[PDB]
Amino acid sequence: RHVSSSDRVGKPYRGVKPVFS
Amino acid sequence: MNIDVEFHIRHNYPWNKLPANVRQSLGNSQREYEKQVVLYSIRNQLRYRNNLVKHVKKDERRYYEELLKYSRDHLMLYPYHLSDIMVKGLRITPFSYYTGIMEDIMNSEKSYDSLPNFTAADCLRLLGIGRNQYIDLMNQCRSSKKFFRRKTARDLLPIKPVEIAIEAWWVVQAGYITEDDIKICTLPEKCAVDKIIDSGPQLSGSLDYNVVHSLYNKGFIYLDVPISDDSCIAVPPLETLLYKIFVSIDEHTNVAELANVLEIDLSLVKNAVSMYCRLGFAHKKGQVINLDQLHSSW
Repeated sequence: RHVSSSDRVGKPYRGVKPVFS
Repeated sequence: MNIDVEFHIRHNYPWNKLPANVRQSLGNSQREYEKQVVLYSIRNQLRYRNNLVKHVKKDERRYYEELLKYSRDHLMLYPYHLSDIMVKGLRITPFSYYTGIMEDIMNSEKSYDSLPNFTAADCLRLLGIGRNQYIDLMNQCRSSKKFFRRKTARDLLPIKPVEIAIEAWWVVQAGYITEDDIKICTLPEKCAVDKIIDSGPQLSGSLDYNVVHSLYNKGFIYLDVPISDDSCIAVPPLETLLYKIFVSIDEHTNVAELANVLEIDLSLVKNAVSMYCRLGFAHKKGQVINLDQLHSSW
């Protein structure tokens, strides 16, 4: 499957900080 | 829009620095300037943090969603110059983006000929959908309106990007990766991600080709196509500005020197020829694979 904007945002792998908070 | 009002938005004039004759074109309303600031930014896919719009619109992520919505609605090209924000931030890849455009024109029975040229080129390159494939899918859509299980575009469109051409010198960037996301990864795929997370962005030649194409298919990476000021680019020949900057060039010259001659701003020209290279319309000269560093899968 491809990533989807509908996907639930979980934890970031290896604590890499988001573009958004 | 007034070319002059736009001039001032582009060069990031706050309201107070604005000529009262341009202030006159806005009914002397600041809030109308702000309205046209968001408008012009959205229309020109401006990066939020480098631009006047960060002062008007307060939520960055909402600025980008509105940006992408507008871009999709007007069938524009994916904002590859914002791929870090779109992919890492909104979790929307080139593929995802064009899927939405395809869904829009299919589910609303518009013609593939309503798609602008580069947009359609990018749909072909990412979805494998040219005019013919689109005619075929559209018919399948209308044909299945007779069968018990109707189909809409989502039913027909691909669910992963077709294989795309990838130059070895394209740069691989880590998307937004969750733990459940990796839970679907292979270990060579994890090897790549952790490489990118540790060493930073990675030349694509430096990685396993099949891991690059599979991460790319999962949407776990996005591709930067570097264009520098010293870059020289060649064009084989076969809004409208992009198709116009495109015909207008070759000149066996620098990109910065291409910007000057073209008298269009340079940052906007670096982005455009990055896009032309990515899509196969332009060919970045001087690229040189060092086979001692090229990962063997290439």
